[PDB]
Amino acid sequence: SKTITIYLDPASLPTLNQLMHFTKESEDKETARIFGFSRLPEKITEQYNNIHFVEIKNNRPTEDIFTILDQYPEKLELDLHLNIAHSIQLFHPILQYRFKHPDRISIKSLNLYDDGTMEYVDLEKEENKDIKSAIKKAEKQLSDYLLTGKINFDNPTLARYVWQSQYPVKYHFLSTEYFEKAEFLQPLKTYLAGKYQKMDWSAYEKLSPEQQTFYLKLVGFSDETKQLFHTEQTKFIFTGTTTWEGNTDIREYYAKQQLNLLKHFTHSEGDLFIGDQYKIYFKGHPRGGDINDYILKHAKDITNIPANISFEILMMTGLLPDKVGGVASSLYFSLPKEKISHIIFTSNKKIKNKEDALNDPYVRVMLRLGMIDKSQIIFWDSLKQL
Repeated sequence: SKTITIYLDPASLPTLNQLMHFTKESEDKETARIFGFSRLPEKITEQYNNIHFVEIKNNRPTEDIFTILDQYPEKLELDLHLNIAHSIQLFHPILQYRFKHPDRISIKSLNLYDDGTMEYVDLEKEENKDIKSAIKKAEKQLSDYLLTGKINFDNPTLARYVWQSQYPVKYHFLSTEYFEKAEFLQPLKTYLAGKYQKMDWSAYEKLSPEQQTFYLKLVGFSDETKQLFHTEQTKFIFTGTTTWEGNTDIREYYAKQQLNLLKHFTHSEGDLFIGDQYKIYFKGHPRGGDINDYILKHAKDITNIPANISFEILMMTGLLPDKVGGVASSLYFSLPKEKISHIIFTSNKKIKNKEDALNDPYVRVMLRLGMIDKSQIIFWDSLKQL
């Protein structure tokens, strides 16, 4: 028996958690790892004698994974690490490989991690259905999947949660409170009991100094960059965006409005003044380009955070700021209640006003769980020019 640790994610949040798990396990240079990510440092990988990379394509590992495993001719135990929402597809080629060598390969255990809000939005869609029987149904259908390869599930979204019926499993959730307080999911909470933890932004503080550097290197968090967060000053971060349906294609208009929005937080005459307590940071959109240049250019005593550092990374390094606010985005679902200030919704095809904003799926759930109240949702129109 050789154990093979296999990490798979097409998004980014699983990937960060799986990398943390690698970091925890990093003393171990011998065990074999397969990294299937959509988004790793040579000074690190060269330390490991059995390390492989595989492309992800249509939320699965490509058949290259067969070639990689083909290299290990012993009996194998596979430790899998999966994106929860895409778990069934990510699992499939592994299952396909097991069928090819049924005596020699087994699945030792799963770790499953939230893509993001997607899971919650998807579960929110099942509020009317009978959860208790759908779980018994998925269990059956899942057993058929592991025997046959056939993917037929009456409730695909619930199917993602019944893996304990087949394997030792460990879930990592963005919001445990959702399962705990959503009434319709009673039978599921109970069924999952004991097998799930909240995504820890506390694991990075638990690491040794040597492992902390190791993790920072892994995720691309430069030392220079880390510096900007080295100050006992409390910190507020403004969440940028690109454009929206503001009645023009001129990118500098959008930039000028976000500069206006930002001032509503930073300037004392603004409606959302946060106070002189906080050091100001800008976390513009990755796709932002000249919008971001334009805002960085015109805003004063503001520290920029680059595209490579995302909110996810900040949280995994225990570097959440004391407040967050600005343009609305699904990242707000991840923030603790007490870190949120005010959220601004720009007009797009779904959302033309505040009533629509309060109807967005991830928003309903945050309101229902008291992560925010309605005073904190603001429609971009209501704010005046300064």
